[PDB]
Formats: sequence, C-alpha cells, structure tokens
Amino acid sequence: GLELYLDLLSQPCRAVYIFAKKNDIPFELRIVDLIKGQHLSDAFAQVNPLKKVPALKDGDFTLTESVAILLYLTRKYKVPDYWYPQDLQARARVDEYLAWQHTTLRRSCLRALWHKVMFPVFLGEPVSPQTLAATLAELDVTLQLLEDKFLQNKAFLTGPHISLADLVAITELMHPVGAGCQVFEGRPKLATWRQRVEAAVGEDLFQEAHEVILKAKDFPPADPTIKQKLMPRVLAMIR
Amino acid sequence: GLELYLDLLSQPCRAVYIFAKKNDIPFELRIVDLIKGQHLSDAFAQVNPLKKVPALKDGDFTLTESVAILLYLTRKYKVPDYWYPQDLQARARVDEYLAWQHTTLRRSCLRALWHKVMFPVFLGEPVSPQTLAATLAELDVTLQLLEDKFLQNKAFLTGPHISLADLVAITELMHPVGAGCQVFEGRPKLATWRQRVEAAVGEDLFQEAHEVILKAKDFPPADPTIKQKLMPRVLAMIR
Ligand SMILES: CCCCCCSC[C@H](NC(=O)CC[C@H]([NH3+])C(=O)O)C(=O)NCC(=O)O
Ligand SMILES: CCCCCCSC[C@H](NC(=O)CC[C@H]([NH3+])C(=O)O)C(=O)NCC(=O)O
Repeated sequence: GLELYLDLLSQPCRAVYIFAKKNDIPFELRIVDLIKGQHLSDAFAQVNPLKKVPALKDGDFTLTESVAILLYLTRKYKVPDYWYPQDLQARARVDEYLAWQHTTLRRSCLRALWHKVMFPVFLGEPVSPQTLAATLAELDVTLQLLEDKFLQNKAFLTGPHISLADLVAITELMHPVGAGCQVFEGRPKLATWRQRVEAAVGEDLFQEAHEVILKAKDFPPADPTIKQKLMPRVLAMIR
Repeated sequence: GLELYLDLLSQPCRAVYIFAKKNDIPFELRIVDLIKGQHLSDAFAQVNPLKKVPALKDGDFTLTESVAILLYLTRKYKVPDYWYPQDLQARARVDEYLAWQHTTLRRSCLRALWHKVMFPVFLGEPVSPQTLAATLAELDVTLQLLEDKFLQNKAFLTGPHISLADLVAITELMHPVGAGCQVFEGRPKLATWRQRVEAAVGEDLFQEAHEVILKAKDFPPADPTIKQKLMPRVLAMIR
C-alpha cells in the first residue's frame, strides 16, 4: 500500500515521480489537481493536514517533504548507490545541495513561474514589470551559484554520476523553462549537464514528467471561488 | 584536523556547536565575527566562497550547510544513533523536520531577530510597525505548526527521544528569545519540550552556546563603513 499524492505541475512532485518510476518502485498514483484546488478538500486534508503536495502513504505511515520522501524511498527500496553514495564526503555533497536549494533555487524557480505566468495567466493578476525584473535577476544569481558552487567542472552536481541533488535541481530549473525563461541559453555547462541528466533518468520519462509544467502557459484562468481560496496560499508560498 | 568556522550569534552555528561539543567531537573552533564583517574577508572567502557560516573544514574537504555538517559529523564520529535513528520511519521523521524548517521556522526566527532588534539597534535602520507585525504573525503561525504538525503529544519532535530535529528547532527558537519575543510564554507544550532538550543537551552547554544571541540587544551599532558592507548581505538574507 504505497501511495504517492502528486501533481506534476509542482517541482517537488516531479522529483519524486521521476525517482520512483526510474527505480521501478511500485506505487499507486493519486493525482491531486492543484489548479482545481483538490489539495484544499477535506479528503486531502486527512492525508496531509498541511494541504500541500507531495505526500507519501506507506501502510499507516504518512510522510511529507520531497527531500524526506526521496530519502525514504532510496533506503526502503535499496536503489543503486549513486543516488545517495555510501562514501562519507559524496553523501555530504548530496546533503549540501539538498539543504542549500530550499531557500535559494527552489524559491527563485518558483517565483519565476508565478510572476511571469501563473499570476497573470491562471489567477488573472498582473505583476509589475519591476517585480518580474527583480525575480529574473535573482534567478540569474541562483543559476550562477548552481554553476560556481555545485556543478563547477564536473559531469553532475556532486560527482561523476547522477544523484538525488541533480534530480531536485533539474526539476526546479524546469519551472522557469515552463514559464518561458531563457534558463539554459548562454549557459553551455548547464545545457550539457541537463542533457546528461535527461539520459540518466531516461529522456522519455523526463519528457512525460514535464508535460504539465511545459503547458502552464495554456492554462485556462481560475474559477472566482478557486482564485479566492488559492490567493492566500499562493502569497504565503511566493515570499 | 577538523575545524569549525562559527559565530554563535547565528542559529545554524549554535546547532553545530552544541552537536560537536555534546558528542565530544575534537575540533578547532574558528570564530568568524559577523558583526565585524569577518565573513567578507579575503581569508574567510578562501574557506567558504559563499561567505557564510557554518563552514566545516576537515583536511582538504570543505562543507557548508548546517544540516549537511550535522549529518557528516553524525556519520564520521559514530555518535549515538538516537540523533539520527536507524529505523526508516523514525529517520524519515527527522528528515521531514530538517527539510520543512528551511523555509518556515528558520525564516521566521531569522526575520524576527532582524525586524525587532538587529536592523534598528545594530544597523540603525527603522522597520515599519507593519513589517514587524507581519513578521511576528508569521512567527506565531510557524510556532503553531511546530506544536501541531511535529511535537503534538510527544516528548520530542520525532518521538520519545531527542534527535537532530530538536537541536535545529531549539536553536532556531532562541533567535526570537534573544530579540525579546515571548516565545515560550503561553505555549506550555513548547516550554516543557525546551526543558527536556536543555536537560538532554546539558544545561551548561545550552547556556554557553546561547551567550551571544541573548546579548544581541546590547551590540554596539555598526559604524557607517561596516553598515555599508553588511547592508546588501543582510537584504539578501532578509528578502
Ligand atoms: C494552482 C497552484 C496552487 C499552489 C501552488 C502549488 S506549489 C506546490 C506546493 N508544495 C509545497 O509547498 C511543499 C514543499 C515542500 N518543502 C516539499 O518539498 O515537499 C503546494 O502543494 N502548495 C499548495 C498550497 O500551499 O496551496
Ligand atoms: C551580521 C551579519 C548578518 C548575518 C545574518 C545571518 S548569519 C547566518 C548566515 N548563514 C547562512 O545563510 C547559511 C544558512 C544555511 N542554510 C545553513 O543552514 O548553514 C550567514 O553567515 N550570513 C552571512 C551573509 O550572508 O553575509
């Protein structure tokens, strides 16, 4: 009874989805449709009281946080070593990235998607161009840190092989890709890394997991009641 | 040997300090004085190019991020396993808290200190009552989530014993305590939990680690050159 409560629109759900499918981990997929406000229902509030996705249920055990969910599945299903290496220092490099991204690249990628596309297209709320400029400037800074602090001259973020870190980072970078931002343009080292990550994960799986975010621009505007319920949740999300 | 680059004024450094000292981990303490902008010096930039503390140095290996540092020390020095339990679901509970706090409690506790004390006292910069109110209301939301999602009816955040999760949370909560917020007042579940954490950590060590944050209201204001150097760093920290 392993169940993953996911919406492929969100960066953390894509990381969990790709991981579980790549490693042939059997699970029931429960799609929690975020644009319909399904995560705000009483039925989802029973699974996760915080009313957020991804959420994991394994028997009677409930787990939140994509980093925790990824580590739980890594250990329980005994996946290959490269995802979270046995080696003390390689493991630490994975921990370093997973910790760093929460307050930096996660935030920057999220704010890029919402200020450029999901506020004016989906919630019908225009964003000032000064706010959008500042957001994309901050995106540039985090992308530069991704290159200079993590990737540097290596094949992958923490070493010669893909790890949990590369999975979290690539699903994050696809948020502004879906928003139409020039993420990999003029960043050749990131561009070749993306292609290496796509191959390690499986290109077909990569494409499949990113079908929803790549069409975020074509979302019909929200329902006036749905917009009302989602607005404080989104404002607390974007900070 | 092992070197820990710390400033006990900051929440993540206190967590690392308390962990290394409680577990009798031999290290060389390198105080990096934030108030004097020592983290911005060319000498510290060699240790950590990101110019932030805590930073670990163990020979040719350098590590950032307090969560990564705590886990690396956990593993290398074979500390008691209650800090990071071997049981999969208990270890997940620790991972769940460590992941959650980065964008919620860490952020509120850091903003409480800066908007209530460190901007007006140390940097001579007034904060609007509206900004401070917003910050302290968000702190109350995170304190309620700490109680309702994590601590609940248990002795500690993840079960019957202390873990790395309690260490991160207690050092976070002492940031608004040092700013003069009535954190444990009217929250009896948190107040008794604090007493259990202090008892488990050892009261003398707990007090030693918190000597600087409890004196933050009395820091002499920065001169105009130090202020000018620290202001863009502080604004990137306080978004
Ligand atoms: C139509 C879009 C609705 C809102 C945007 C969804 S972004 C995804 C977001 N997920 C989280 O905030 C959990 C983050 C957590 N740190 C993790 O990694 O698991 C969520 O479900 N948040 C939902 C919410 O807070 O309302
Ligand atoms: C009085 C100076 C103001 C410093 C405020 C915060 S001190 C803590 C801060 N450290 C971090 O941002 C690292 C956080 C990281 N997520 C961790 O847990 O280690 C820092 O060294 N920041 C220094 C900087 O960014 O300049």
